[PDB]
Amino acid sequence: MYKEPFGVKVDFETGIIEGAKKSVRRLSDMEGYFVDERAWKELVEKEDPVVYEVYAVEQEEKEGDLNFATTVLYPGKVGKEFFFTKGHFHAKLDRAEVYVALKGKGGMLLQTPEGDAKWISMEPGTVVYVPPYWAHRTVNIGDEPFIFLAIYPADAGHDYGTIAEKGFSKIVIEENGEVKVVDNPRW
Amino acid sequence: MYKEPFGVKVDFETGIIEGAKKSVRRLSDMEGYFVDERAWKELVEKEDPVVYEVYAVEQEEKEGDLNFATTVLYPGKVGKEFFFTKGHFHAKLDRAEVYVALKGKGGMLLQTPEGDAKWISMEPGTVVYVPPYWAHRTVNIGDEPFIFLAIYPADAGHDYGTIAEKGFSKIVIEENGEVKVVDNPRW
Ligand SMILES: O=C(O)[C@@H](O)[C@H](O)[C@H](O)COP(=O)(O)O
Ligand SMILES: O=C(O)[C@@H](O)[C@H](O)[C@H](O)COP(=O)(O)O
Ligand code: NI
Ligand code: NI
Repeated sequence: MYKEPFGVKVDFETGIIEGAKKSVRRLSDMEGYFVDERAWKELVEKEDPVVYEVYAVEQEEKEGDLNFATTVLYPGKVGKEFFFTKGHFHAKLDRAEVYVALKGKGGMLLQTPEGDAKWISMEPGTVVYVPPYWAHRTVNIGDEPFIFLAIYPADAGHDYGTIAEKGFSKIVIEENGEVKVVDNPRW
Repeated sequence: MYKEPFGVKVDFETGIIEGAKKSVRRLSDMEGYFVDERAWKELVEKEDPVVYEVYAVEQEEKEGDLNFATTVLYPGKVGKEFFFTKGHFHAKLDRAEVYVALKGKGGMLLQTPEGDAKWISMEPGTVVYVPPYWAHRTVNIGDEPFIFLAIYPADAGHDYGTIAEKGFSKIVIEENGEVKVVDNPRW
């Protein structure tokens, strides 16, 4: 039986999607992710702020089909490091992804199975192409929420494990009032 | 070898993607698409207007990779029928598509291989899920350009022929100042 086509309203101001399933990631949910463990533990104990929320509209895992989701990435820093999404590779490594930036100032960090990294800046209107085999993470480098829509293959799945253990070969920090992408000492 | 990640600017007011492949379809490229053949002949002679332009960023046709494109669908009528895109099924029938409406007033007409139809209104912010197996055509029901962004599997391909010969089982016309979706009499 064919699936029913539908339309859902996406609010470009809030990132809210009608009919989507919500996910909330708090700072506590990201242990071992930031370089400055002291600032992390401090921020968690003090307020454990929400780092980001995802509104996902997903299908059964089937070749050729597509999922889409917005993310609202809140502004913040853990020590010198800007708030970011956990980041992942796809379970089916060769699945690509397309991001559309809607609001705020941010960017995407990407890296290969081997660690070679790239940084792509994102402002409203920017569409980012995430090629097959690249892990990807988004970072809010500004003062307001960074909101974007992502469209990805239904069967792409997720590999958070690799990233959670080694992180990205680079980190994005504020140094002298400036955003800088630098080597991860933890790597 | 890994492909290079990249970002491109999409302009939400004009639908133009900087550096993208541009395609232009004029009414003369749409012989046998509109119900009112005489009105089609007449409008082509008087003016041969651009019905739509597409700005496409495509990858090689491999499983799991993704293409994206904007379309600028111009306002107009052929007789009583609103300007529309040619419409197609995918070559790999079971490939889905996701559409994001950016500007203007329109909608999508979809139908199964058996001719069952569905109409989904589109205003700015509407995201439409085009399921596996469903042919899809966009229609402009207002007086300004209807602009939207579409993301689709790189291997989906196109099947235009099926629609080129028999059309869609429904049409979208203006009747008594109102938009109406009704049976295609030539189907
Ligand atoms: O599909 C995606 O890759 C995004 O929707 C991310 O899942 C989302 O931004 C949250 O990031 P992560 O999944 O890395 O926690
Ligand atoms: O991926 C899509 O289906 C869209 O980009 C359409 O191709 C585009 O709107 C043009 O319509 P058609 O391809 O039916 O002429
Ligand atoms: Ni992903
Ligand atoms: Ni299509």
